[PDB]
Amino acid sequence: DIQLTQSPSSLSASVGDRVTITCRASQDINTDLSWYYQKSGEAPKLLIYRASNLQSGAPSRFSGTGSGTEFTLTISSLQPEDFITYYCQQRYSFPITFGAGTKVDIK
Amino acid sequence: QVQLEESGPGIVKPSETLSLTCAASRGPFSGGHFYWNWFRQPPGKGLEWIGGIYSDGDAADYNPSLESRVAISRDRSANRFSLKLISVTATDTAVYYCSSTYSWNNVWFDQWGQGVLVTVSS
Amino acid sequence: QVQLEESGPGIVKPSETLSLTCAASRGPFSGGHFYWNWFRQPPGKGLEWIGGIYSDGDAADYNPSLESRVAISRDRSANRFSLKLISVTATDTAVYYCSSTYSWNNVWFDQWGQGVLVTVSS
Amino acid sequence: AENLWVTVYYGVPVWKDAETTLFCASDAKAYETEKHNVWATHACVPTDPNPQEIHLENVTEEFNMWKNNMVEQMHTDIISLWDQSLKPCVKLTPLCVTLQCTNVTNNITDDMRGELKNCSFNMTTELRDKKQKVYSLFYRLDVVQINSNKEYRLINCNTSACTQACPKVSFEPIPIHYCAPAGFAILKCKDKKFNGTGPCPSVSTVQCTHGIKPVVSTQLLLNGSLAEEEVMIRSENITNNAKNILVQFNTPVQINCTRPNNNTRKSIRIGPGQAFYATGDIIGDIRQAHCNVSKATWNETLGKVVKQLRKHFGNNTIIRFANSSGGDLEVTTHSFNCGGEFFYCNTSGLFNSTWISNNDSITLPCRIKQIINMWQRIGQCMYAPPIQGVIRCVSNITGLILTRDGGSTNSTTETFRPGGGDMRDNWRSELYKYKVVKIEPLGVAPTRCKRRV
Amino acid sequence: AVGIGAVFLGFLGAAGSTMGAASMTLTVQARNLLSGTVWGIKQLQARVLAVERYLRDQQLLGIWGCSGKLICCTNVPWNSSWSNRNLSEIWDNMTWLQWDKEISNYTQIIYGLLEESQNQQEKNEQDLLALD
Amino acid sequence: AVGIGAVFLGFLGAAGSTMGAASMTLTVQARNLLSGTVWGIKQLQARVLAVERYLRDQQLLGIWGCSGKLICCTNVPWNSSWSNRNLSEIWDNMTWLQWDKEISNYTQIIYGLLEESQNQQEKNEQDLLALD
Amino acid sequence: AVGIGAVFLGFLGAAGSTMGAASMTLTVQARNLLSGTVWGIKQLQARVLAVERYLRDQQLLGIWGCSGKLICCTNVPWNSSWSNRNLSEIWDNMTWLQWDKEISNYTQIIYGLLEESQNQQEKNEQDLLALD
Ligand SMILES: *[C@@H]1O[C@H](CO)[C@@H](O[C@@H]2O[C@H](CO)[C@@H](O[C@@H]3O[C@H](CO[C@H]4O[C@H](CO)[C@@H](O)[C@H](O)[C@@H]4O)[C@@H](O)[C@H](O[C@H]4O[C@H](CO)[C@@H](O)[C@H](O)[C@@H]4O[C@H]4O[C@H](CO)[C@@H](O)[C@H](O)[C@@H]4O)[C@@H]3O)[C@H](O)[C@H]2NC(C)=O)[C@H](O)[C@H]1NC(C)=O
Ligand SMILES: *[C@@H]1O[C@H](CO)[C@@H](O[C@@H]2O[C@H](CO)[C@@H](O[C@@H]3O[C@H](CO[C@H]4O[C@H](CO)[C@@H](O)[C@H](O)[C@@H]4O)[C@@H](O)[C@H](O[C@H]4O[C@H](CO)[C@@H](O)[C@H](O)[C@@H]4O)[C@@H]3O)[C@H](O)[C@H]2NC(C)=O)[C@H](O)[C@H]1NC(C)=O
Ligand SMILES: *[C@@H]1O[C@H](CO)[C@@H](O[C@@H]2O[C@H](CO)[C@@H](O[C@@H]3O[C@H](CO)[C@@H](O)[C@H](O[C@H]4O[C@H](CO)[C@@H](O)[C@H](O)[C@@H]4O)[C@@H]3O)[C@H](O)[C@H]2NC(C)=O)[C@H](O)[C@H]1NC(C)=O
Ligand SMILES: *[C@@H]1O[C@H](CO)[C@@H](O[C@@H]2O[C@H](CO)[C@@H](O[C@@H]3O[C@H](CO[C@H]4O[C@H](CO)[C@@H](O)[C@H](O)[C@@H]4O)[C@@H](O)[C@H](O)[C@@H]3O)[C@H](O)[C@H]2NC(C)=O)[C@H](O)[C@H]1NC(C)=O
Ligand SMILES: *[C@@H]1O[C@H](CO)[C@@H](O[C@@H]2O[C@H](CO)[C@@H](O[C@@H]3O[C@H](CO[C@H]4O[C@H](CO)[C@@H](O)[C@H](O)[C@@H]4O)[C@@H](O)[C@H](O)[C@@H]3O)[C@H](O)[C@H]2NC(C)=O)[C@H](O)[C@H]1NC(C)=O
Ligand SMILES: *[C@@H]1O[C@H](CO)[C@@H](O[C@@H]2O[C@H](CO)[C@@H](O[C@@H]3O[C@H](CO[C@H]4O[C@H](CO)[C@@H](O)[C@H](O)[C@@H]4O)[C@@H](O)[C@H](O)[C@@H]3O)[C@H](O)[C@H]2NC(C)=O)[C@H](O)[C@H]1NC(C)=O
Ligand SMILES: *[C@@H]1O[C@H](CO)[C@@H](O[C@@H]2O[C@H](CO)[C@@H](O[C@@H]3O[C@H](CO)[C@@H](O)[C@H](O)[C@@H]3O)[C@H](O)[C@H]2NC(C)=O)[C@H](O)[C@H]1NC(C)=O
Ligand SMILES: *[C@@H]1O[C@H](CO)[C@@H](O[C@@H]2O[C@H](CO)[C@@H](O[C@@H]3O[C@H](CO)[C@@H](O)[C@H](O)[C@@H]3O)[C@H](O)[C@H]2NC(C)=O)[C@H](O)[C@H]1NC(C)=O
Ligand SMILES: *[C@@H]1O[C@H](CO)[C@@H](O[C@@H]2O[C@H](CO)[C@@H](O[C@@H]3O[C@H](CO)[C@@H](O)[C@H](O)[C@@H]3O)[C@H](O)[C@H]2NC(C)=O)[C@H](O)[C@H]1NC(C)=O
Ligand SMILES: *[C@@H]1O[C@H](CO)[C@@H](O[C@@H]2O[C@H](CO)[C@@H](O[C@@H]3O[C@H](CO)[C@@H](O)[C@H](O)[C@@H]3O)[C@H](O)[C@H]2NC(C)=O)[C@H](O)[C@H]1NC(C)=O
Ligand SMILES: *[C@@H]1O[C@H](CO)[C@@H](O[C@@H]2O[C@H](CO)[C@@H](O[C@@H]3O[C@H](CO)[C@@H](O)[C@H](O)[C@@H]3O)[C@H](O)[C@H]2NC(C)=O)[C@H](O)[C@H]1NC(C)=O
Ligand SMILES: *[C@@H]1O[C@H](CO)[C@@H](O[C@@H]2O[C@H](CO)[C@@H](O[C@@H]3O[C@H](CO)[C@@H](O)[C@H](O)[C@@H]3O)[C@H](O)[C@H]2NC(C)=O)[C@H](O)[C@H]1NC(C)=O
Ligand SMILES: *[C@@H]1O[C@H](CO)[C@@H](O[C@@H]2O[C@H](CO)[C@@H](O)[C@H](O)[C@H]2NC(C)=O)[C@H](O)[C@H]1NC(C)=O
Ligand SMILES: *[C@@H]1O[C@H](CO)[C@@H](O)[C@H](O)[C@H]1NC(C)=O
Ligand SMILES: *[C@@H]1O[C@H](CO)[C@@H](O)[C@H](O)[C@H]1NC(C)=O
Ligand SMILES: *[C@@H]1O[C@H](CO)[C@@H](O)[C@H](O)[C@H]1NC(C)=O
Repeated sequence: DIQLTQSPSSLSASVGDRVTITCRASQDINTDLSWYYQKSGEAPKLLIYRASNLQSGAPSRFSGTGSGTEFTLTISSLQPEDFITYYCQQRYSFPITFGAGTKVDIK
Repeated sequence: QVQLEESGPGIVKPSETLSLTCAASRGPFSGGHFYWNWFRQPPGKGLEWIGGIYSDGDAADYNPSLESRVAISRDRSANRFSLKLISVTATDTAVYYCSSTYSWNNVWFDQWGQGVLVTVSS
Repeated sequence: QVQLEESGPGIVKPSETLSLTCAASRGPFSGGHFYWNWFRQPPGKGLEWIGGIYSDGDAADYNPSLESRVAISRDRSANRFSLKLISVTATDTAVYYCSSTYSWNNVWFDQWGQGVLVTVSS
Repeated sequence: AENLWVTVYYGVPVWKDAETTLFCASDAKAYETEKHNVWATHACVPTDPNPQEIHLENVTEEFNMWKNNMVEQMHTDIISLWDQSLKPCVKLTPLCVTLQCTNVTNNITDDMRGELKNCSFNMTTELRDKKQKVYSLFYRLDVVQINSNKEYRLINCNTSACTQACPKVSFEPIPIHYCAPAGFAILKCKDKKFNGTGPCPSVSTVQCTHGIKPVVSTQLLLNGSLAEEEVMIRSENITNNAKNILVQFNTPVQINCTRPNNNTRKSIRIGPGQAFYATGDIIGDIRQAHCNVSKATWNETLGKVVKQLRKHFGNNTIIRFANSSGGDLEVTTHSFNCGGEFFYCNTSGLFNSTWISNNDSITLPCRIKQIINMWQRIGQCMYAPPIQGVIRCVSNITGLILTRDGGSTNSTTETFRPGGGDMRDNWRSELYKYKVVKIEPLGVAPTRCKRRV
Repeated sequence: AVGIGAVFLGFLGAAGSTMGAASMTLTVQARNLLSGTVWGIKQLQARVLAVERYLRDQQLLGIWGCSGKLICCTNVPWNSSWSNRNLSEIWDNMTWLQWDKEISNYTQIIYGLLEESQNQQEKNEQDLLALD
Repeated sequence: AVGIGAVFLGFLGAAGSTMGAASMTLTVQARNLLSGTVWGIKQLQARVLAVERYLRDQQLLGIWGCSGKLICCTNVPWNSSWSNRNLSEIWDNMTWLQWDKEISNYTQIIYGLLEESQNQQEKNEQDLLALD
Repeated sequence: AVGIGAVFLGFLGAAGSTMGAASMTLTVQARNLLSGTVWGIKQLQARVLAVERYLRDQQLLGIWGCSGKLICCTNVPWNSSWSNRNLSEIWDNMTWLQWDKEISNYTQIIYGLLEESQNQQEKNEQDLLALD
């Protein structure tokens, strides 16, 4: 199984601070990875698709980069609505796995 | 524009059979393949993948850890798809979601819904 | 967009053979007839016409006064055309030009270039 | 706000009933050799390996099997293609010569007395001035006596000259698809209880229809489709007895049709490059060609048909089955093709029963005719060449063509007999669910927008 | 390869949807309108007939000053005599087939009105531009 | 009669030139696209096939909102994934054939993107105009 | 039913009228241009020939930047060499046939000039828009 590791596991930052979340895959998956955003009480929603094509309707402050076994989600300016949990999901061959999850909290 | 609703028993006794059903919708799209997938989100941890089924085929894919305990079927006349989990344990208490992912040209949409709570207790 | 360059000996002895060569260019135009013409501009007087040759044919036209002394040939592989003048006299000292005139629909362009100086002396 | 203008919409999803010319399409597997066949497959466009079928949600469409142009169109197409296939083959006009015929006492069974006749005659060879005396075997239904000596002539000699079919050409039916051209659509009714006409709420659109095998048969529907729900009955006017009744089976009935005679093919040189294939001496015993069906399966199918018919003719009605009343051999017998040989089977043993309001196999005899006048046409006959060895075929009976006898008042009983004679009824069993429509992309609508002045 | 497919807006399968909802799939059907010696001639005749039908439709669109546009507003007023109704129940409740059935009677007069309005607009625009 | 001829921009003879230089001769080839019982039927079939090809190309151009224009800008962004390169080396060094060879892989996705963008633009323009 | 009829602008019956007066009936003739195994093939060939003629005319109109418009002004100046005359006697005294007879000599040069002007205008517009 392809194991996805997210760093940091939990992060605390203020509004407007630039934050970075990194996901590592146990094996090469090329560019077939995406990131989803979720808050407790609501179903997860896609944030960045293919790690290089911004999902329609999502804020432009979220950027996806990287390929292979290293992917990066960067938020230039944090927002009150951005204090959510971010997951990395590999869109590679089965089985399908999701990242550990990074929690963003207000400091 | 596909909205998926979950139904099933709120509380299932341990080692019993847990049956959930969800309504499949196609939206404005007229032809293609829809991958109706069942998931679970146990409290205190991240989401997990249970299985999935194609719209144009009865072939079913299941998580390797739940191959012998998870089955998924569908009925096109009612446009529903059901998930049956046997030998339910305390770890099966989760928020079960029925999701569908569109596959339009180089977009890869995804819709999940709201899910249903399932608790395993005696 | 055709630019024509002239080459040949700067000084030619009297009664010798004067050979000049020019590079033919077609420009953006793909099909048609190009009239590669040789002229001369002796110092202190106006321009004079020597001869001309078609692009699609080997037929050559020459000035009546220089019919027996002027010949013009061409080679398509190198896209060059040469002018040979025999029995060169002191009056042949001139600025020789190789010119091409386009014939697009009711426009009649014309390009000349820069020419080359030829002096006849002993 | 209230003021609104007219706006034009193109490529609109609307249609109307219309008739056009569809085109044939065949599977790519037929391209792998097998280029010689009656139903030209090299001339048909290759089919889509994954045909698209688009379901029309919230759409109800009115279908009418009987007033369908596809059935007539494809019947005409089949007739024309058959004529075109038979055109390059040998013209069998010299066979119209006096024949000296005798009986065949070669270990014939009691039921095959006089069916086969040994006929000798003169015929032109490759050289016109020379002639050859040759003998062959002909079935009794192919020669007529002309009046000591016994002289017979081919039955067609006073009608037309037959065209012997090319032996390399295969009579085996192949799946065929009909696709509408650009600007037209084909609608399929997915309703499993559809009775052939009326509204249909479950509809889909398909570029090309499913594979259709143009099987030629009478009183039976061989190798046809099967209804998903149960046995179904379709009729233009069920009350009117003058209209045929099409019955579709839920499950097929296996039928084994065999000609056990070990036939021999003999080549005769009529002229320059003209070869005539005749039936030579039969090796071994001679037995009547016959077809077998399962008695229990046929009985259960007839019971289901009786129940579904009582659903239309009242519960307390006696349902009787009788054989064909009479007429020409084409309609009075189940006529079809098996491995290149034409069979005419006497079905009196399959429609002989009565039903009140409350490992054995059925064997029926069959006759062989080498001269065929199909499509009910006169003046165009084909001479079917004989085929060496025994002939055996296994087929599926999936439908029936029935006719109701006119009952006086309410005689609390009804009799149904096998009928047909029109291949259009046979075709209608497969194209019932399909309709052709024409698109009208233009459309005017009211919209508040107003074009700039 | 995670279970994705095509999910493409195909044939008239969206006809059963509402007016505005079905307006999404006009172009796919417009493109489909050009999908592509006794039988080849017949199929060629069918192809040529489809070609003439599409070209006549394009000519009709161009005559009304709407060439190259799936949706084109016009200056012809919408007379209430044909079908009054109201905007809300048209684009959200009625399908395209029902609308075509309802308005099938007065199509020719609409075509003529659009023709005359477009011709008048073209002449007025030519005169106005020549004025400048 | 002083040696003049035709010197007309003819057939694809300019294909070997650069991108921008070859853009001069697009219309002549566009016009050439319509140059004009067992053999006449075949030549008629060839003519009809050419007609359908050109008409399908025109329909594709119209669907993207570029009908009647040899050159038509569009609102679809140029993703660098297909071929990054840069503007200077494209229109002055590479020929049309090389560009077609390079970009032959992703043509269909470009067509779909142009289709979707044109449809969205048409609907937005209709809504905006109805607002006024 | 008070004696009314059709009174429709039909075929070329208005050709004998003046230039401007006959400009009314251009669209009806434009629509008429598409009115609709040894004889069917010949009639199909006639239909296909008419189709190619109309499509070539439409292509010529589009090449000059006048697609979808019966009347389209252009940037080519009207040289007096062809036929000086004056505006008043042209659109009020001379018929279309006489004008075609008079100007039949220089049609090709007009077509080429319109082609070149439209191409130059398209390139200039593209450069100007890319500038913004
Ligand atoms: C309803 O549908 C069923 C199911 O398809 C159908 O039954 C099938 O009928 C066809 C047509 O008669 C049968 O095909 C023929 O079968 C035999 C034997 O060949 C097959 O079987 C053997 C062993 O099983 C295989 O090794 C072999 O590959 C075949 O599968 C032959 O009679 C036929 O072959 C001759 O005819 C062909 C004509 O197309 C030639 O291509 C072929 O080369 C053969 O001709 C040669 O031999 C002849 C005899 O020696 C000679 O006269 C020729 O000149 C030439 O040399 C043909 O393959 C098929 O097997 C049946 N299927 C089953 C399962 O039984 C029903 O007929 C159909 N019902 C109706 C009413 O249409
Ligand atoms: C349909 O009817 C035709 C005739 O119209 C029949 O064809 C004839 O069939 C008979 C019976 O088989 C044939 O006679 C046999 O032919 C063979 C060849 O014989 C050769 O030798 C004899 C002299 O020995 C010559 O006269 C003859 O021309 C041949 O050169 C042999 O199989 C037979 O000979 C053997 O049997 C006889 C029987 O008494 C003995 O006397 C012989 O010594 C020998 O053992 C016999 O002659 C006849 O030739 C066929 N004629 C033709 C023209 O083909 C068909 O058989 C019939 N079909 C059916 C199904 O009934
Ligand atoms: C299709 O097949 C059916 C039968 O499957 C057939 O009907 C039968 O026709 C025959 C005539 O061909 C009828 O007459 C019979 O003919 C012979 C010779 O006599 C015998 O089989 C029968 O005689 C026996 O039975 C008689 C009555 O029981 C006895 O008196 C007699 O001693 C013999 O035992 C009989 O006379 C025969 O009756 C019918 N069968 C039935 C069941 O009706 C039909 O003709 C065939 N159709 C075609 C077009 O060939
Ligand atoms: C075939 O016809 C069906 C019946 O009309 C169509 O179903 C409709 O589907 C549309 C979306 O495509 C729905 O619109 C949504 O509806 C609700 C609004 O709430 C109302 O409806 C819900 C459920 O019926 C109910 O619980 C509420 O009390 C309201 O009455 C919201 O989800 C959205 O805002 C949106 O408006 C229609 O409601 C729905 N109609 C029904 C179910 O009757 C179907 O789409 C048609 N098929 C096609 C292919 O067009
Ligand atoms: C086939 O390929 C040939 C090789 O690329 C093309 O030749 C080119 O032709 C263009 C005009 O069509 C020339 O552009 C002009 O070049 C010079 C710029 O100066 C530079 O080149 C000259 C001569 O090579 C040299 O002396 C200088 O030092 C510079 O290096 C100027 O005249 C103009 O400004 C203009 O830019 C190309 O230079 C020329 N390339 C060469 C000769 O390598 C030929 O046109 C192609 N054929 C077709 C039909 O397109
Ligand atoms: C065929 O040619 C005929 C001869 O030219 C055309 O007749 C012309 O018809 C137009 C209208 O279509 C008339 O224009 C009107 O004329 C008068 C102007 O007054 C002058 O003419 C009248 C009568 O001739 C005369 O009494 C006066 O003194 C003037 O000389 C007014 O009614 C209007 O303002 C308008 O301009 C032409 O005058 C008329 N010409 C004649 C009769 O010579 C005929 O229309 C042509 N047919 C077609 C189908 O086009
Ligand atoms: C094929 O052609 C042959 C050869 O011509 C035909 O045989 C001939 O048949 C006739 C009519 O039966 C014979 O005439 C009769 O012959 C005998 C002996 O004379 C007698 O019965 C009568 O007096 C009369 O003349 C004729 O002799 C005979 N020829 C030969 C050479 O045998 C034959 O009839 C034709 N048809 C067939 C089906 O074979
Ligand atoms: C196949 O099914 C269709 C319906 O899907 C049948 O058509 C229906 O036939 C019945 C009579 O059998 C019609 O009812 C009659 O209609 C009129 C008006 O009321 C009148 O004559 C009688 O009072 C009676 O109600 C019914 O209207 C008709 N439906 C349609 C939509 O046409 C058809 O008969 C069936 N065919 C067979 C062979 O069973
Ligand atoms: C389906 O077939 C039935 C049965 O033939 C048709 O009903 C029949 O309709 C005809 C008229 O079309 C009736 O004839 C007339 O009947 C009465 C009483 O005699 C009288 O008005 C006239 O003198 C004339 O004879 C006929 O009686 C009637 N049959 C029955 C049994 O009711 C029915 O019309 C057919 N349906 C369709 C859709 O074609
Ligand atoms: C169709 O059904 C009929 C009737 O059952 C079959 O005829 C029967 O075929 C069997 C098997 O060949 C025959 O048995 C054999 O008969 C002889 C004489 O005893 C001998 O070869 C063997 O010892 C064996 O018993 C049987 O006699 C024959 N007739 C009847 C009345 O049963 C026929 O074969 C079936 N056809 C097919 C294609 O299945
Ligand atoms: C028509 O002919 C077919 C064969 O071409 C017959 O099917 C065959 O029927 C025999 C029995 O008559 C079957 O043999 C038995 O099968 C099973 C095991 O497969 C078992 O009961 C016995 O051990 C024995 O082997 C044979 O399998 C079967 N073949 C097929 C392909 O189905 C059919 O019965 C004939 N139909 C009629 C109406 O006579
Ligand atoms: C059509 O169906 C009828 C009615 O079932 C059949 O008639 C009956 O056929 C059986 C079987 O042949 C006859 O039984 C036999 O009758 C005589 C003595 O009566 C004798 O051959 C046998 O001992 C045997 O019992 C039965 O009599 C006969 N009934 C009548 C009233 O004729 C008929 O055979 C069926 N036809 C076909 C072609 O299946
Ligand atoms: C029909 O008769 C022919 C006569 O030729 C049989 O073919 C022969 O079969 C035997 C036995 O297998 C072989 O030894 C011979 O070589 C065959 N002869 C030829 C010329 O091929 C044929 O088998 C018979 N058919 C049946 C079904 O019994
Ligand atoms: C349309 O008009 C009808 C008839 O007056 C009315 O009942 C309905 O509410 C109207 N729909 C609107 C205002 O959306
Ligand atoms: C295009 O990019 C290449 C690769 O970086 C570079 O070498 C070249 O100079 C660029 N061309 C320009 C800037 O005109
Ligand atoms: C047109 O020019 C001619 C020739 O000079 C002149 O006679 C005539 O009056 C002019 N027409 C006008 C000015 O309307």
